[PDB]
Amino acid sequence: GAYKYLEELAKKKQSDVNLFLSRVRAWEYRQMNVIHRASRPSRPDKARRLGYKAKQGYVIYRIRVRRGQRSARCTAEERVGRYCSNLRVLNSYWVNQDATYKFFEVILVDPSHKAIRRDPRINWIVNPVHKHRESRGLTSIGKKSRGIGKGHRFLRHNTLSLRRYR
Amino acid sequence: YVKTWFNQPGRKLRRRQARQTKAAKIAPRPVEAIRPAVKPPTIRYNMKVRAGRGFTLEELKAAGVSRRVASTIGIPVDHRRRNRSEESLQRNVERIKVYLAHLIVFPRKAGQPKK
Amino acid sequence: WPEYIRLQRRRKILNLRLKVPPAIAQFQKTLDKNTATQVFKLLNKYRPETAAEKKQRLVAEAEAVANGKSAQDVSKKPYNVKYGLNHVVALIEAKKAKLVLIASDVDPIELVVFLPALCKKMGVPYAIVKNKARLGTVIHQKTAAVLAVTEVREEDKNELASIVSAVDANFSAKYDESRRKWGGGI
Amino acid sequence: LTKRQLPERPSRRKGHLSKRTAFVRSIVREVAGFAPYERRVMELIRNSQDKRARKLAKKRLGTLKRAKGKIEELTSVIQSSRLAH
Amino acid sequence: YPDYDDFFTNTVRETPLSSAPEPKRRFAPSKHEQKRILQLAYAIRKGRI
Amino acid sequence: LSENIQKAIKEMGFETMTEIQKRSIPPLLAGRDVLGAAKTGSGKTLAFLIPTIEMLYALKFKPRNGTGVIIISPTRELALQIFGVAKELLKYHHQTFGIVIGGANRRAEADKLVKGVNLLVATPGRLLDHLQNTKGFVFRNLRSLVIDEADRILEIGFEDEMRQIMKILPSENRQTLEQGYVVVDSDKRFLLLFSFLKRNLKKKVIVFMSSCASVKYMAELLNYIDLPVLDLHGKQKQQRRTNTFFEFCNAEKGILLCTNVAARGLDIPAVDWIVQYDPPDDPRDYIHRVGGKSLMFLAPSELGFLRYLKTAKVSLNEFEFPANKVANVQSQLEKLVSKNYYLQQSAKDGYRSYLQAYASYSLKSIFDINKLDLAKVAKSFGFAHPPNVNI
Amino acid sequence: LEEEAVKKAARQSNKMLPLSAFEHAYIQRLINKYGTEDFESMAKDVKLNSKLFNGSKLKNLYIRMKA
RNA sequence: UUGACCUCAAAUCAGGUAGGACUACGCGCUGAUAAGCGCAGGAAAAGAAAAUAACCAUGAUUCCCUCAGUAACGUGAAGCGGGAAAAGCUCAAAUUUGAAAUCUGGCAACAUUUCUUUUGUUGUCCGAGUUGUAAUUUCAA
RNA sequence: AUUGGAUAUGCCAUAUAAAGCGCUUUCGAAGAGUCGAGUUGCAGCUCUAAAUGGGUGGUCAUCUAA
Repeated sequence: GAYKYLEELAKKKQSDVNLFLSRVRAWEYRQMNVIHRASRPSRPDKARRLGYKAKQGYVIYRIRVRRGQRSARCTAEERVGRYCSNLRVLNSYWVNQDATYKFFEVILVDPSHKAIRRDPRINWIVNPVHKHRESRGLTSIGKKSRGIGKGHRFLRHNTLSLRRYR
Repeated sequence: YVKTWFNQPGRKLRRRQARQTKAAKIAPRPVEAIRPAVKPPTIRYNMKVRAGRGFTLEELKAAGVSRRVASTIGIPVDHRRRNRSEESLQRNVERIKVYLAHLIVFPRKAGQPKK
Repeated sequence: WPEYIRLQRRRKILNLRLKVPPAIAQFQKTLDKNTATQVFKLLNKYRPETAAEKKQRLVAEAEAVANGKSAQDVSKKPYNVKYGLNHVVALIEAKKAKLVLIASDVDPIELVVFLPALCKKMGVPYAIVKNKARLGTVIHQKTAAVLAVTEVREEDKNELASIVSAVDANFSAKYDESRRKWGGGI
Repeated sequence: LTKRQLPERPSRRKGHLSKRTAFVRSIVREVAGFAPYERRVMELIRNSQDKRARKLAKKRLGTLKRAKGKIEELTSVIQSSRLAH
Repeated sequence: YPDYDDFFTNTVRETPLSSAPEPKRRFAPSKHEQKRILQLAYAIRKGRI
Repeated sequence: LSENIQKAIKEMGFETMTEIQKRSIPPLLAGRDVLGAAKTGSGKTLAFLIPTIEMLYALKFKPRNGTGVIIISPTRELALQIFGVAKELLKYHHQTFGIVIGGANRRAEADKLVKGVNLLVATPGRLLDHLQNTKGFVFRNLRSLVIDEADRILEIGFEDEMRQIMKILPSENRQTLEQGYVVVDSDKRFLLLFSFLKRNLKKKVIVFMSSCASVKYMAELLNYIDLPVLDLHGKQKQQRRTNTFFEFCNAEKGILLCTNVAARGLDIPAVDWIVQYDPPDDPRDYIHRVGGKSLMFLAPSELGFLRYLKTAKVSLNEFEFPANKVANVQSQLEKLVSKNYYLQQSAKDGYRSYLQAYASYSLKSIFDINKLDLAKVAKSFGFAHPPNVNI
Repeated sequence: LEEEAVKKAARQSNKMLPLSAFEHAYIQRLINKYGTEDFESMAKDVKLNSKLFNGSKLKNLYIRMKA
């Protein structure tokens, strides 16, 4: 399909084509609001890979963040999640940057929509345990931030364990 | 900041109850599935044998149980462990082949459309 | 002026005042008026069946089966234009397509920016036509991105060999240096 | 003990390029062009400032393994552009 | 601002690219329709269509 | 011999052992190593595998006991002739028996060897990738590594492979064992044949191909384009193959389609026309097979064989025919190869092997795979864009 | 528990499949054109193998044809 | 003049949705663990290896005992072993191309209920969707 | 009275279908401003990859992240 070509093209981020669209879209993204809704994902492959199916209930937002100390991508998950109080966050990826702003998008899912609720691949997020996932550090970059992985890299002693018989 | 063990007689019984409530549903079939015999990996314990996680994909093929009909009849599978030597493989076929010899699966009614 | 219009004329002009790379430069030089009226005349026979009247022929197919008759034994292999971006990339890589049509207004331009390069490599004659919606009208859609003829019947093969020769001779034979130099900066 | 030869895991074949992926990269290598340091290197690999060329890739990429892979990457471009142009 | 280096796509590749063989479901009646017909045909016997 | 192998041999159509087989089957069944030196078509295929299949059967080996034997073959045309009899003999047996040749899927041929194939018919190149590169392919449970065509394997160019590869595998406690020309283009290769097969419809015609699959595809298209003919290979079934050669030789007029590998040793009758639609690979055997008329379509970029036969003191004449008389029916051959699912799968698996014969061409300077035209060699077969073949 | 697990699998043991009206006639049309043995060439039949069935699948129905 | 499409708006439009309280226990944020801020459930976090090991190898996660006050540098682990419980998997990336096979919604019938309060099926008309909704597959392949 | 998973049995089903495993002369796609290096308090800033590659451990072993 087209997503094979669109993954390898999205990696050559500094080349002439990927740089020309960077200057152009950073212009349009900057005159828009700080948080403004998309209608299509700018990167329709990265969004497709990170979970976004193109059906009703999947909402793409995009938000600039000031550079220069919580990780910027994490706050783009939180600030959009405080602007949409109903939508459930799935992911948030990088689409553009400049000398003063990083641009991201976010994949958001309506838990009340009776199209998410009838679909058994995304029905895990209707459950109430997933309320404000981006708050609890429970998502793609909130897991990497807090060192939740598998590896030697990444009160349990501070209490004395006084058994009955000792 | 302590860890007091006054519930220790109670977790024993709660585990005992919830191990009997597990058996209520599974009344004719065991409360836990058969685990293989795998040798511990250190120089210290490599002469011991103990239960592991599950039967490999070629311990199970060699015994006649496919990977799909495996977890129905209560046989754990380990898609990670591999049989490096025959002895690791011949010991665990005789875990399955005794288990299949001692197990009786109740049959079921099918859904063939008629007429 | 409203809050958004003064953007709507400025992103029109910043595509002009900047340096367009040669990959994107060819996406404004476009197939003309004339030769873009016969391509869609050939395609207007090979439209996909409208989803309402595919069902209409399916209830007329499923009523005779409920009595004993059939038509599957005598059903000849269908025809239509082939659309969708992911289905047409695989129709070019397999050298099955014979005329690829690229819209000139896909909003993220990376979606089709590899197609005039892929059509040049796989030897599939190509042309960039206007108005993605114009393709969308062909296949009963809102916005199409690309189309492709892979097989017309024996009726229009002689027409197709002529209309492609208009596509190379006007798009590919011309436009040969504007695709090889930067654009914009007007 | 009586050791077996095991077959290979089907996951150890990650890192092997197919013929379809290598055709994807070759197309997108040119249609995306060259970055605003990789234009600089192609000039220095053309007029043979080789020790100067390898000095920049190490400073920009970080590691010789990458700084050697580009050489091998970009030198294939010029030796194929002399037959195109 | 150089010209366009079409060092690779200059020529034409003559072969197809994907080598997996043509499946059999492109040479027979569309078996998705044949399932779809039987849903409509069944619906006539129940008298809903 | 065992009754299960004898009844299969009875079904195979072989009862009387060859004279060379009379001096070999007695010693080979007893385990005596024999330095085989026999002529082409002298029963070297059936006799050598007869005691080898029983030797593993006497061991009563299951599929997991490893590769208990090996039969080295020097050519892809010979390997399909070797594994074909192997697939016909051990049908009443239990273990696995397959082939490993050059120019195949090196991961769908290794995946066959991870389970454990008893009689793995091998090429001199792919077997060197088994013992060294592939992991999980155990050959250390073997009994005999049979070898064939010592004079041909040494001339293949891999004369250092047979000694290097044998240094790793198990050896101890195991025994070892006037011409007619038609200068045609790459495009109108079978176009002259399709015209000749229609013009000479009432004469004794024998058409030779360089691959078993080459006969297994053009014979189906001939019968689909209303031009029936008999094949001397069939579906690798020796029952009909024995009847086909009996019927074709008894027939005074007809078209005989056969591979040159199986044609060696068969009773070649007086054919009015003898055709080789593909180039020959054996330089000495094909010249000796001539001694009606015989003419083979010579390729445009393959005049080396004409320069080789002339250097071999053999006459050659180019009997011509006007190009306007050549039928331009290569448009319906692009529609038939597009519609039929089985004719295409033969025309894709026919051109796949018929290109590897140009890869394993013994005449390296004359027939070069990298010096021919890839485009026109498909429009003769019927495919517009030549199919995706792994080299 | 042995008895309940054998008599239940004694009446629920027969898995013969009678063909449909079409499935009977589809094989019926095929078998009257080439006979009852040469199933392997029916994957090369152009018209009556309109479903492009296997060489094996036709024998699967042929067992279901008789029994 | 007219018509699509993109973008942006407006509506006491149709139907929904978010705040706030408890905070013993959970997870984050900064922080002299305390305080402050944020966010859930009956548990939560964790989770089916980009893990250990150097063996005749182990095999998601959690928890207890031990390793052990040990290695390492007053602070202070982890592998192994012994227990409790054990359940696995789902997408992206290959063309359904002999047929968008997918789904929300409006209306109407048929049911159905912890329930006249609930939850669905079928018919039908837009609409979403080819910038990709289903079938297939997740490397154990 | 509401409710559980079952057992037998009645009616429906639509199966022109779907699934397990042999057998392969065929193919086998794998997540980036991420990894990584430099550098300030796992974050910030500068720079920016590859396909038997990449990661962590002793030429080997073991894993398959974004």
